[PDB]
Amino acid sequence: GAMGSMERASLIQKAKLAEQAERYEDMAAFMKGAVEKGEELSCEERNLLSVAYKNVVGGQRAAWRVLSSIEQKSNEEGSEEKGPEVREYREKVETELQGVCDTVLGLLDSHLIKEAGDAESRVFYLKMKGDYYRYLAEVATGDDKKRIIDSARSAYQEAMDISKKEMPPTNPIRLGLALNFSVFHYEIANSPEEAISLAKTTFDEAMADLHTLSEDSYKDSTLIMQLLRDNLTLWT
Amino acid sequence: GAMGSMERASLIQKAKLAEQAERYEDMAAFMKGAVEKGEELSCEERNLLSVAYKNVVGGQRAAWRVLSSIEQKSNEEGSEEKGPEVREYREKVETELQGVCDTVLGLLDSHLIKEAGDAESRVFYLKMKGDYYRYLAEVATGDDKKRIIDSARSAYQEAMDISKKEMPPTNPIRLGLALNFSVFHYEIANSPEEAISLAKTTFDEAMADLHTLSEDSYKDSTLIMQLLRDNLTLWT
Amino acid sequence: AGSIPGRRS
Amino acid sequence: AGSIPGRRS
Repeated sequence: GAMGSMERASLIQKAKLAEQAERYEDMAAFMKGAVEKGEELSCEERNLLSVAYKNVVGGQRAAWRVLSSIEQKSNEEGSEEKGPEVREYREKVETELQGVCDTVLGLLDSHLIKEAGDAESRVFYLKMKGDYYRYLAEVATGDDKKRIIDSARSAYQEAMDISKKEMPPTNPIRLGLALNFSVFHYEIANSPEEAISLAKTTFDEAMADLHTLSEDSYKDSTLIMQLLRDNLTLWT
Repeated sequence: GAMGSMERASLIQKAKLAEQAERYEDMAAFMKGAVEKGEELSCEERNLLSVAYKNVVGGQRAAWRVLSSIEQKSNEEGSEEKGPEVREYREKVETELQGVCDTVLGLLDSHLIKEAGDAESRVFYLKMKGDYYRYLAEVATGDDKKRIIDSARSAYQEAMDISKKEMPPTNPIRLGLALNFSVFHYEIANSPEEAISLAKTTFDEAMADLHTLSEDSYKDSTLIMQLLRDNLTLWT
Repeated sequence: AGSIPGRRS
Repeated sequence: AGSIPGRRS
């Protein structure tokens, strides 16, 4: 890999610079290089990996949705035939998005998850696995769509099981996992009632645990609780 | 080139889709492919070329300024030595930015400018030449900095001479050229008085010509006049 | 609905 | 100071 000659610490340092410069493709490449050094990632390093790829795939997802909308309009009654270009370009962006998801999933499988023993690392990576299968499910339309959805579900479920056994209900990783799994249920799995129930129960169990927290931990947890509430307001 | 197999019209169509999707690197690649078909560009196509590369180089310039600022702080009295990484990464972004500028300048030289006979196309391309030499001057520090600055100046001056002879003082191309050449004087050439005088005279000569314009042309011209005024307010 | 934004460290 | 923004067609 092109980062094979760069020191691990230099890759980390440059990932932080790339974030400051809003160079998220660079940030992701630096973090991929750091993962490929083979050592486990610290909490901060896991977060840099996630931020980098979240920004990259976020731009691709936004572009894909714009193009998909144009493509759908072109296939409406009365719409002038414009040739293959919209489909081709949507397919181009889709393939690139799938490539990024495959890259992230590949890092998780080789070998971040299998070396992650602590709940905070293991839940974090399993949540990420669910998230990137979810992004693949957003664009899937073929014979593997059901399997992609099931892969997302399975990763989220394993993360949930660990999080409930090993983390307090206010833990921000646990909360963000629940939030994202609820979005999976609503947007991917056609299960809005499961989505609502999960968000509700998560919010309520966190509320009851806030009294145990410092001021700074309280801020961290309540921020994510508000996202759960925002979704519940949209969905109900 | 990778766009050599795609129809000119399909490249244009996809450049417009890429803009909608905020995929400016794609947009630039599509427009480069269109230029390389060898035909002259229409007014709309010239604007797509410019928007695409302006967005690409804009991201690079913003990143370069962030990194350069960090690098300058690291070289202050009392700053902990952190190794070569900041310089290396600033250099990486700088080299990429220079590559984009060289690509644009190469399209202008082979062969957009030499085929551009009408004032609207020729001034547009010569302004672009000045702009991309200006972006090269922003990062230049070596023995060619003076020549880069002079190349920007010369392109802007040829554009100015044509614009004054062939376009009314409210023409938006003429106005944007004057605006950018004034920025060149202020930011690159260490000539704030020339910058102020040019912006003033441009604004005043445009104001006196507004009475000739339709409502829509008036909106176009006054928008750029306001940019001239904004700079004058900052500079005086 | 929104997932975790997750775009800033 | 600002040059022409130029980032939207």
